[PDB]
Amino acid sequence: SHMTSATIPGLDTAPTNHQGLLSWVEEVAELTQPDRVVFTDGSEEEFQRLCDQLVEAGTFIRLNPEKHKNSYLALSDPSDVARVESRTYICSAKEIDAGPTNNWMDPGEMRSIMKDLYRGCMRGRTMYVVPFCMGPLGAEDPKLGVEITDSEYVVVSMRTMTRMGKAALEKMGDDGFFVKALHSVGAPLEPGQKDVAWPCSETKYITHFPETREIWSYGSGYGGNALLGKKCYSLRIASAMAHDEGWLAEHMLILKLISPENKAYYFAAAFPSACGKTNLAMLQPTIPGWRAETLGDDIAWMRFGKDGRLYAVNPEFGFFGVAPGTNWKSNPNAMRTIAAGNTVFTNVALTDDGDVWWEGLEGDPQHLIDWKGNDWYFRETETNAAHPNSRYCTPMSQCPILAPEWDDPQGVPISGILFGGRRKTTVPLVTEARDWQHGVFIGATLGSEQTNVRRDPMAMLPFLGYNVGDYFQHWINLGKHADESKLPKVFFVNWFRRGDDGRFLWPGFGENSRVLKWIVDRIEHKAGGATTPIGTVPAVEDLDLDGLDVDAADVAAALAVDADEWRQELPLIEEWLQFVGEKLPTGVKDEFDALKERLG
Ligand SMILES: O=C([O-])C(=O)[O-]
Ligand SMILES: [Mn+2]
Repeated sequence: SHMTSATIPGLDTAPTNHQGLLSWVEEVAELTQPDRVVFTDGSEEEFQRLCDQLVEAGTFIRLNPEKHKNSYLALSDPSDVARVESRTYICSAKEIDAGPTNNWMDPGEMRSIMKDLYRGCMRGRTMYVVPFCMGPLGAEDPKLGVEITDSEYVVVSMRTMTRMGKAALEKMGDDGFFVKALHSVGAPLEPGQKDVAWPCSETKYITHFPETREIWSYGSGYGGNALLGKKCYSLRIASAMAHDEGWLAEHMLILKLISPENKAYYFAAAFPSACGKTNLAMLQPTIPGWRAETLGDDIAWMRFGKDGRLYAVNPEFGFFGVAPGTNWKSNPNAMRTIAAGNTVFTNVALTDDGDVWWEGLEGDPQHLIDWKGNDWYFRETETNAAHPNSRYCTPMSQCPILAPEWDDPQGVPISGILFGGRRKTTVPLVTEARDWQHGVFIGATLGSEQTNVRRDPMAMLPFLGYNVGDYFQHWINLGKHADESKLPKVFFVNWFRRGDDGRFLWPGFGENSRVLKWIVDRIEHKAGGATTPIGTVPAVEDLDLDGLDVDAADVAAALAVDADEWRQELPLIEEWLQFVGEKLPTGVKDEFDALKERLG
């Protein structure tokens, strides 16, 4: 019954222009034994054809097209609802090159395990070969990839999340380099066996081979485990490429801010989860003459331009956002982006009229079908209607505040890099670094609340493709070798400081634009602030609070730098620097010592 690649349907009509790609596909098909092989072109006719099959399989239902055109709901296996960090591996030749923030396994050992798993794993399934490009196609060094997958759901979501299909394939030419990404849901089928809507396995691996730029995923059909352009490529593999090639692959939103003089400023901002990252990416300023547009709300690739400034591009093509908490009152621009349709929703609730709902959304629906397919009742049912990690997957081009520069292969010049977290105490609303190296330290020691303070350096803690210490050195290196005058200024922001009684000292949301105005003014040297031990921090009088009904004392408290509180912060930072291990750069330790000295 086992078939040689050549006789597997689809391989006789495969594109032969790129032999390297073709040989790889043949090798994989020989191993996984799919029923047939399909090379995807990303066209509209293909998209609708795959969606018809997804509806037929029960993987998708078609949502009411009067409310969301060309849109679908998928409900997953309850065992397969999120990225699985404990099953995610960086398989560098040496363990030190994965480092303490990463899960390592010897690559020989990993390949033996996974090749065994892949054997026969696609029986009874179509094997898709999915070409894609990360970033605009017109780039100087376009970062290409091919994902092989046995998941039709994956193909469709990749079409939205990346520039998928024909254009990318042509960009590969006859022998062009591309990232080899391999994926299987790990659920082979017997002839005539009825499938389930969401196949998956109990056994999962999401594995990265940094030297060869390869990604192997098995067992999950969900999000970042399976859509391999998203975290696996754009952050983990890309950070390794960036390390070797002199640029930066970062977990940052890209925001365009326009002042009343009609000048544009671009910011790249890194936050961990639960810090309102998406609300900031789609900010609506609350002060006259200030406007904001987005270029991305997740990943940013930054590369020095010929003028010596840092330029950012969004390598992605779609949004893959957490649905619960998204609503009209707090993020109408996200709602409007979704309202335009062409969206795949996963694990949200279904309204009686074929619309969608999730916790946080307006409407107080009286009855819903929940993410498990069960009846749900308002102010009664004690379980969430939508899964807390449920998602919308929607084209970026539908965003009403999308910046026109979003598809420019040259990217946009970054004036400021922001780092942020949630801190009840200690860390002020906004701080500016003293210089680049201090900036690196501020990013490297980014703390955010946990059940107590978690360190999430540059918000890359679960996404680094190599040793965290070498990563810090890489940041130091790029700044050291640059024109200092053209480097982005670095800021840390804490929207979430609290009074002793638990009040929020800063109202946040749209009012965050007032802090961004200060940042712009600092960049233009039009604003002051206090020199504190931790950097430049504005006083209340440095901020535009006009029109804002807020207690000035609360804002003052939000901005306070208390030496005693910061002395308490020191040993937390120290233990983190120790955890970073033998590769911790002296330049980062230097900044710790300078801080400790300034505090006295
Ligand atoms: O889902 C995501 O984008 C994450 O966890 O950062
Ligand atoms: Mn993210």
